[PDB]
Amino acid sequence: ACSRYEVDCRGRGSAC
Amino acid sequence: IIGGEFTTIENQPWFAAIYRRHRGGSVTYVCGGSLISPCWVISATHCFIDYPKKEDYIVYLGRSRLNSNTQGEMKFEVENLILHKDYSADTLAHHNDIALLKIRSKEGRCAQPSRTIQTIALPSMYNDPQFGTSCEITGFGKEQSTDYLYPEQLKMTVVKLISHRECQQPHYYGSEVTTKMLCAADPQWKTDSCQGDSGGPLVCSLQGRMTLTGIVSWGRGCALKDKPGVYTRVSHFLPWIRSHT
Ligand SMILES: *Cc1cc(C*)cc(C*)c1
Repeated sequence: ACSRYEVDCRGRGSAC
Repeated sequence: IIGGEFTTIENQPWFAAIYRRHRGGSVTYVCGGSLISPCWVISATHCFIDYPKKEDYIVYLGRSRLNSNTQGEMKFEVENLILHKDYSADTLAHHNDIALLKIRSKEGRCAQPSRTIQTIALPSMYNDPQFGTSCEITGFGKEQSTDYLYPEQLKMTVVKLISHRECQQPHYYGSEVTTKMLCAADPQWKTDSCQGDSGGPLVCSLQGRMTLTGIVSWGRGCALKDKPGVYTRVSHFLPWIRSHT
């Protein structure tokens, strides 16, 4: 879940 | 979107821009979606699986900019947030990556079509275009894999459907892709969807009509050789969509 204001955190990318 | 061109919402009027409230920290973009009826936006479960509370989310329609208001935009609350009970992510693949948002304005109305807002048709059961067919994808995703900032203006590009046979070459994705997915990419590997584009439309002409054939879902990197974008295959989810809608 992190803490984040991260855009599309499970998109092609991207840590998750 | 890697490559392609800056566009405006009039050219992709079914595009929905989904944001989350903070918390926080005010408001940040989450993912794209598509308007499939006046009250319903379809997107990808992975966009929401970490924070599944409908109260966190805002949906804009008719909006062409990421962090600035566009004339003709309309703002919505999320009355229902519906995630796929069978969502799973392995290493890179997301299966059942499909989500429904019931929208409602504070007033409390659904969407009105206008020059910036139109619904997009769904395909008929199991109807997909032929491989090699040119489709469009659109979104506020990264313009390069390595960027840390997102484009402020909406982008679209054109990619081509790839046969399952071909996408499930090991040389491509192998077993990671299922009959519940479609692959689409640039013949020269220079344009693609990227982070931030998830949940957005893969739109094709299919027997008369502009159709929502896929939802942007996953891929290895963005715009890499033999690594197409993978989309959730809408035509294989009609019953899911009918029951929950
Ligand atoms: C840091 C982070 C954030 C999200 C939304 C998801 C994962 C897996 C990691």
